[PDB]
Amino acid sequence: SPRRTPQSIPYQDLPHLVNADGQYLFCRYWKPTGTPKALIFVSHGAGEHSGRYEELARMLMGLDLLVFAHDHVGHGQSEGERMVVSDFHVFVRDVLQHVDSMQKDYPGLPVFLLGHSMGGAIAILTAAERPGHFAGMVLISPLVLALPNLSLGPIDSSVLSRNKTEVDIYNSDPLICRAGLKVCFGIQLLNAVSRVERALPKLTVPFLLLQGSADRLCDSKGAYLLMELAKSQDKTLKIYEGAYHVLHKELPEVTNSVFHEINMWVSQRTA
Repeated sequence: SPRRTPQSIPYQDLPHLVNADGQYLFCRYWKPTGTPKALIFVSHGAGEHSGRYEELARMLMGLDLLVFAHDHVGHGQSEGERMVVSDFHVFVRDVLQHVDSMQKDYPGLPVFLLGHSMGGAIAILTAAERPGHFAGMVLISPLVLALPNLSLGPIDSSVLSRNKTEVDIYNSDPLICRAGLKVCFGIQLLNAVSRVERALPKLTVPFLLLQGSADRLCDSKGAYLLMELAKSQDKTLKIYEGAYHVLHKELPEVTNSVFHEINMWVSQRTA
């Protein structure tokens, strides 16, 4: 029988890649009409998927950038047991495989990484594995500071965003895993934090860091440590006072600023 997404859709009727462990990863592309100026990979957070980046990717596409993503293992429309990973590195290995495939088809173009929460940690660890390979890194509230089938317990969805509509969209998306954090996975996310800490003295990639003051998931303290401990010569921090975790899904005031800020930073670093 043909390989299906956890939502019974055959992978042959969809854009995909097969990872080093023989697992199918669902892919997304936002290719412009013109000739692309640069490539940008979108790395999503824990529980979410690439589809949540539609508006942000459609903006970046407008700047003549080729936007590409994939749902991480055990997430969205990709294979694997929900929110489980053999080792946190699997995520980094799969991002590099996708980046290398795209670079082959578009040689000489600069590559950027855009990551949120877990996807932020993945982005950091990707750049550290390949010093001087990426043009820049954009980080929206990254994961930087802190019997196996046991769960931690569902989080209160109101802590995600102050925008009541966006919380409602989140709570009704079937591709979003709203179940609590798995203990096994929790151990992996602590490895990610420990590995991000050890990589900081060698992190040289230019970065833009967007963080909310009232984030109850990724404490702002971590963003201040990241700005201090990273070796990057080109590092910018933007704090959104009173804003929660999902900054690209926050109040219109925060969201429009976020979009413009990513627009200006990426545009300045392209030609």
